[PDB]
Amino acid sequence: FRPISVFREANEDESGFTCCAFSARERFLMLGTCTGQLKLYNVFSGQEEASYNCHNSAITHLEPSRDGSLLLTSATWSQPLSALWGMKSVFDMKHSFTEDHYVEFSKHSQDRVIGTKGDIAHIYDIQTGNKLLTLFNPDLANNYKRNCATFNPTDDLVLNDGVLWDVRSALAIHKFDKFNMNISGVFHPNGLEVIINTEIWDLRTFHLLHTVPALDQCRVVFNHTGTVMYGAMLQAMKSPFGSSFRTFNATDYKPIATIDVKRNIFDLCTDTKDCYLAVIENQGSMDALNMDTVCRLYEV
Ligand SMILES: N=C1C[C@H](c2cccc(Oc3ccc(Cl)cc3)c2)CN1
Repeated sequence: FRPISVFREANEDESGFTCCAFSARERFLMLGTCTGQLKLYNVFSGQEEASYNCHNSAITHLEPSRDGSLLLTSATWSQPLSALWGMKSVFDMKHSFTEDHYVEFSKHSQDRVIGTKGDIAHIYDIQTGNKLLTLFNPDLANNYKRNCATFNPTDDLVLNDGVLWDVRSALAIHKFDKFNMNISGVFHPNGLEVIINTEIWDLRTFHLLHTVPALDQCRVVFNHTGTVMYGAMLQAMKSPFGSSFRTFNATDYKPIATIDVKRNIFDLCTDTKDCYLAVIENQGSMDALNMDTVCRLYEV
């Protein structure tokens, strides 16, 4: 993990990057800010190339589409709280998700959006913007404080609130027991395993495969080949993670490394060639008047 590049936000006393994802264009990183702006930066030069105001509150998440034509955003207290933006020719808003606090694309074919409102998942058609399904069973809920509904790699399962749903039947097939208060779970890209905080479960048998204590309270990201798993722990805007990330072998969940960057972490993401890890790091403490974040680029 060699440092390659570092930059702060242009024309800012105090630097406000909150989250990042690589653009479909090679050398260019998208970043959200605490004033609800989307910015496009040269990740090597640190030159700000473009700026749009998407929301009148801080960006909490973004995800570009694989084909570079679409972008999802989520903000903090703005209405609408999340939105879908078009990026071909002019930048403009296509649809808005009035109360969804988090949104993701479908993974296999990026024709659908899945949004989260508290305990409840919503699915949307991208063309029409219509709500196709609501996935919510109050007898099966876990009430995860940081619930984030997500499609599996083939788009036919959904994890919401520790419940596995079958998208075609709108049927709850399994509720995983609650073993923490905050983390709801992601799908392994291999389509066989789901990862919920420190537990790894099998999708065909529901047997526990692994305990990984160092994942506690971590947000999980995979590299694009699905051979490496990165973990950023949430904190005991304000700083969403503490100051270290762990890397694990994705097939056997053995630790490769614990990197301590000595700064609280806001976000991290991989490029599509698994060449680079981009990390948002706060130089200030939680008690500073203002945020002071930088984006560091590391070679992996
Ligand atoms: N109203 C408009 C829309 C248009 C415009 C202005 C600035 C920037 C831009 O592209 C961006 C911005 C942010 C990201 Cl992350 C990616 C691309 C488009 C010209 N005028």
